[PDB]
Amino acid sequence: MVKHTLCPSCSAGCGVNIVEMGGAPVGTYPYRRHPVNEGKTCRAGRDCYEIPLMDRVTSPGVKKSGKLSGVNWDEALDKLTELLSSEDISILTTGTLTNEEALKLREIIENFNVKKSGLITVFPEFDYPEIDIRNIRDYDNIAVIGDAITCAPLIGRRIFHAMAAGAEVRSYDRRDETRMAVNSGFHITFSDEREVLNDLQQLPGGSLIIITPEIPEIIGPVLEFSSENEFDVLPIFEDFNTRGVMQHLPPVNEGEFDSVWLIDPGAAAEPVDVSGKFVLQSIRTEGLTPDIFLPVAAWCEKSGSYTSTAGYTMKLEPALQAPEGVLSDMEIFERILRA
Amino acid sequence: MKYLLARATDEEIQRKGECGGAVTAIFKYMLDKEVVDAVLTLERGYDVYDGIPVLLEDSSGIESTCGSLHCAPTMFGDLISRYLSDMRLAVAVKPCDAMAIRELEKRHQIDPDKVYKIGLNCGGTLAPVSAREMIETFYEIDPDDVVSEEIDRGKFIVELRDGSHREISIDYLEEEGFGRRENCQRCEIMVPRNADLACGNWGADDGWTFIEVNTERGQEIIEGARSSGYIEAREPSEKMVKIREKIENAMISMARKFQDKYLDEEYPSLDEWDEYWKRCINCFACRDACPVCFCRECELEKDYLLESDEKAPDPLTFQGVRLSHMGFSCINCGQCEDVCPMDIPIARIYHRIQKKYRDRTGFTAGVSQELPPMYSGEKD
Amino acid sequence: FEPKIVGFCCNWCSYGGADTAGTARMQYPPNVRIIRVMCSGRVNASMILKAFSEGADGVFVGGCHIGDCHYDSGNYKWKRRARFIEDILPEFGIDKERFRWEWISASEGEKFQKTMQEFYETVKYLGPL
Amino acid sequence: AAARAAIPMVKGEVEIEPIIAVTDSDVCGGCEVCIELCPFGAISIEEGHANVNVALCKGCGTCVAACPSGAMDQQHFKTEQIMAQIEAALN
Ligand code: SF4
Ligand code: SF4
Ligand code: SF4
Ligand code: SF4
Ligand code: SF4
Ligand code: SF4
Ligand code: SF4
Ligand code: FES
Repeated sequence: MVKHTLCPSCSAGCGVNIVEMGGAPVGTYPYRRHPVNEGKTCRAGRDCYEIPLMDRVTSPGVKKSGKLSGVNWDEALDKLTELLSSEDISILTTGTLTNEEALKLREIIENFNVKKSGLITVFPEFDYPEIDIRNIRDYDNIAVIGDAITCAPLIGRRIFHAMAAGAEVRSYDRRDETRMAVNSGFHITFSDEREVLNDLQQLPGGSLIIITPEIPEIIGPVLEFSSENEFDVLPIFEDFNTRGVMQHLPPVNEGEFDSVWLIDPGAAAEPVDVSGKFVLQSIRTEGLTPDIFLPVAAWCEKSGSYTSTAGYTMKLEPALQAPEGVLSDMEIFERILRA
Repeated sequence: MKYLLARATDEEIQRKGECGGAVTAIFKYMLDKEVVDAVLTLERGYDVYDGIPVLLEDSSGIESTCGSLHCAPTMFGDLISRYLSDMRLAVAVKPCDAMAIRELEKRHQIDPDKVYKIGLNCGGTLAPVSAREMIETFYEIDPDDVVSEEIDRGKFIVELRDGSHREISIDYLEEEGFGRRENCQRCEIMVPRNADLACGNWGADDGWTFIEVNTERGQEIIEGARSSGYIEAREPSEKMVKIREKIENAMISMARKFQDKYLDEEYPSLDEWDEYWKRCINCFACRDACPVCFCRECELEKDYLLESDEKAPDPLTFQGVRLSHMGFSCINCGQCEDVCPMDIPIARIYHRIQKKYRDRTGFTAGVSQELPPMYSGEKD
Repeated sequence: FEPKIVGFCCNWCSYGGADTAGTARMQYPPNVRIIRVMCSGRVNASMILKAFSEGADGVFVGGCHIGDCHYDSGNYKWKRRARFIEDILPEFGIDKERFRWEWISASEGEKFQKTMQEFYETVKYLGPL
Repeated sequence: AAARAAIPMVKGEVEIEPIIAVTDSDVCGGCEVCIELCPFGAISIEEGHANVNVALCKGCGTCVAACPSGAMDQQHFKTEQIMAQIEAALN
């Protein structure tokens, strides 16, 4: 009935309980024991229980003339394997796989000798420190780039704890009324990148830099400056396991996608331009029609590990039962390798 | 039969039971002899700090749910009203659970004929992570290696795996910002007389549960469990009844003193309240957690009230509206404050308002069977 | 400083009282804005709180005398609500003198005039909210 | 008085004002905190939802003001209308 699980809505590692009645998810319950949020959730955390039921597609779909028609799993895994071996396939994944599934995806990427692949994320490959968010209050100086409270409310909670602890918090964004702008010790509405960087020159060594993805072009320079001068960088990634997937799969830095295979079990992928073919492996087609569709289990219907932005890793047993006809991404990968 | 001392005729249920296992034996009888369809209780997770609601449709392995959990400040009223309002149920309720269930029954969200309330005496609960940190800091032990908790002596007592007991003044822990939740310190009701039965260990011997029978439904429960040979029961001393009465009175006096402390003399100022309200992210966790806020559609989400920008809402059109809607029925369960992502002390203001209303009109939320005088149809 | 005042008046007596004051041409300050309801029982705390949140510096409610309600029991329910609202308002920095509720009969134009004048003086003295 | 009383009886019909309470069944939770507030007993409960009798309702609006969730609403005195008037009075 009541089962522990992770909130998939953002990259904070908040724990929730799913209340299941007769095999279906019916509600949410506070997961007070979880250390990231201690049973506190934003609205999305309390709404996450509806995801496994909303517009769920649970049967493989191969695009017949014009539209998508049902098909058995073997007839899709074939017509996918041939596509891998023959055509120029680029594999793109969101930060919604389990860590083990990401390792398997790396194995596949090597086996089929794909040249372009990786994780969809605006952040680069960095030596991010493993920061405990409960330690955010310890930092004397915290620089916040982007609206961190809105991006991850339960990390903004720790920023508030830090403010109450005496830390001086400086916020930077292109807007001057965001939640961080309102609640920061000092806010700057910069229009030129150096504007923020100069102020970052005033930080002491060992200061915290909480950076969101709202300002993409600043991530590179800020990480370069933080690599120098010894700052601890805390990113706010896009997906609930962007960090875990990035551990194995590099961020995709190509822009010539055709015949792409999108692996988005969490349905978090933004509309991606596909010049050629479009294989979609998700829990709900919605969006546009894909050439092939492989329904998968939801984040809470799997067994596996997820890593939050801070670096907290959580091992999960399924909170629900996967609907008939859907396979975990691990099963798809293993069968594709076997074929 | 206003008073009894009871214990499970079984031996495993007695062993793993907190105080002779009368509650578990009663639930076992209720399921086996088909008084109800199911039992809603608690079960510990992967440690004593993780409590999870469980719905047992049969008594096999019921013993896994015995024992108290002071680090499990759970609420069952909204669970029953949202999911189990159709089935014949028996539930274990702390006084706040019974108060929420009574506020919901008078609003026809729960059928009183369907729900049997085996209430438990309650001296307060603690938050799990906070309890772990307190034990780490002030007991000089790992939060792990602890297997029980208790607040009998006025001391918070943890029972280490080996068998040792470590007790520290709950007054001293509370003075340091730890111990029971603030709403529990203000709580005025320790004996759930708004339940069919009230079970505790105040007037009870070791290995026995003191049970006060509040209603004839409770009397039927007790006599059915005793005739069916699930619980053995006898009469209290009537020297122990006075000890229990004195304990209840002393706890009530302490609750009144803490009410004065938190609601008047350490109450946040208007500037401090402004600083708090500036934080609110409009997540509605407080309303969702509140058992009295049961409505299918909430007025706080209407266009003319809902704050549509990504900024702190005006506390008037959110907090004052919710206060006008239900603050006369606020049971001081502290669920709103527990779940707030922004760490706002909401239960303080709601309890203070309810106290004003109760002082004026004499309505006590969760205890009176009738609706608040606000809803009276008479010319009174 | 010119305070902003919002008024709620029942159709049968208090609105009638304001009409009586008008017909007799009893002058009073123009700050109040009257909104008509059938009964003072139609008024609830959400309206008062919305008024104060939208910029009102005072809120007046007028009803039939107890025992004179056209719908025979509505003003009782309003009276209960009004006491609770007086409880709630000071918790958010709104003095309970900014929230006035009175029983005005349809023929009590002079009482309505005096209430309006005095409430205006009170709210103006309190200053902007 | 005879003439004045004869006029309506000759007409044979009178109009009832439709300013009455209406319940949204999809929103009403059957809490019933509205029934006792009607001095004329116009509100009953059918199928777990509040139901208003037009013949008994007089249109005071007390029940509508009492309903927290807003399932009950008075015709011609809806909550949105009064809220719009309050907003316009100050803006
Ligand atoms: S902060 Fe992020 S992880 Fe936590 S409840 Fe909100 S959306 Fe979910
Ligand atoms: S509020 Fe009262 S009944 Fe509820 S847990 Fe606290 S002390 Fe016990
Ligand atoms: S307002 Fe808070 S303390 Fe009062 S009943 Fe609701 S959840 Fe409990
Ligand atoms: S705030 Fe009012 S409408 Fe919303 S749930 Fe609570 S009582 Fe119902
Ligand atoms: S739980 Fe806290 S942050 Fe969320 S709406 Fe309530 S008061 Fe605001
Ligand atoms: S008060 Fe509202 S929700 Fe309750 S029964 Fe009446 S119309 Fe339905
Ligand atoms: S508007 Fe008045 S008369 Fe009509 S149902 Fe509601 S309380 Fe009764
Ligand atoms: S009609 Fe004026 S108060 Fe009821």
